[PDB]
Amino acid sequence: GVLKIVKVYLAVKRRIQPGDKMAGRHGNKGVISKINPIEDMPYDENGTPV
Amino acid sequence: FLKPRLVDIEQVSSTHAKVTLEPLERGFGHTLGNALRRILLSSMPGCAVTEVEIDGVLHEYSTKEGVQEDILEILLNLKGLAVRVQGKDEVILTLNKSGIGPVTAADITHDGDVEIVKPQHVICHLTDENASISMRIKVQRGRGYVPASTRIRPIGRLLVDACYSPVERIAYNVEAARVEQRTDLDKLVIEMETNGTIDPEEAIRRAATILAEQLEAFVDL
Amino acid sequence: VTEFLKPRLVDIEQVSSTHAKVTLEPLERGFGHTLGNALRRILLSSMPGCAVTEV
Repeated sequence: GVLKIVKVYLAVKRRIQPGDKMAGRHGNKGVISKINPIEDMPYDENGTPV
Repeated sequence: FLKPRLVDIEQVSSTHAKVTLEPLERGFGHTLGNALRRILLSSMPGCAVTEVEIDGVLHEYSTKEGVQEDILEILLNLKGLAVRVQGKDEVILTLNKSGIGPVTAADITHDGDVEIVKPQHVICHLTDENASISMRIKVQRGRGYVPASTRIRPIGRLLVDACYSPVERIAYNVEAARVEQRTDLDKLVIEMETNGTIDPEEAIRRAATILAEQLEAFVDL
Repeated sequence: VTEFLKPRLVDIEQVSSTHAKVTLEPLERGFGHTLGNALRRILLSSMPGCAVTEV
């Protein structure tokens, strides 16, 4: 009972935002809380922000 | 209060160079250090690409023939193209590579003003002498990070993410310089790590300029 | 490229002449801290001012 089927493939680009569930491998499940500006991130002596 | 002044811009490399201020009063060392580091990492005029136009590719998830890399990660490479402008605020760069061989950034048909600083930054690997990539790369100014979506049109346009952040790693390290005869003049250094598109001296100049301008919110001139 | 929003002492709701509360208009993110911490270091660190030192 169907003549011709058209299938359309949307391809979104989802990235990190405050609320995406995200975990390490050792069952340390967490959720993103705030996309912290790179300056706010604590930096070590060399200045590489974690 | 002795004022700080630029005394060394030692160009340890083209990618990064430390900038040192000879005098700084007790306490102001870490103050100026943190202020400069924060204002540099946050806001510095960048030049990263904003819009590419492949020749025969419609959407960014297509795969041109001949290129050893799909278009998406070609864009991913492009968003870190270390380029700088001098006279314009937006420019469209044309690329026409042909024949087998990686497409180094030097292949970009640059002008006298827009000059790339990493002519070895590979974009894509052409794997056929009868295949030729052709890109109309649009390069703009700006500051901070601007994604593809939050910037308010034809099919061929591929809205790449924006990364207007010439600096990649800033780290100040106060020291102790025995200036004249007064001790406690903590010499300050800035082990900044740009992407080769901003002069470290001029970087510090503009960062201090914006710090003063925003600090002039509550003070007279 | 260099246009940055600047507040003008938007709220200066001083409670008593020995305790005020200055609240600026929105500033670009990463600048509220870079100004608050800078002024905090300046103020808790060094200003001209007389005080007792010994007796």
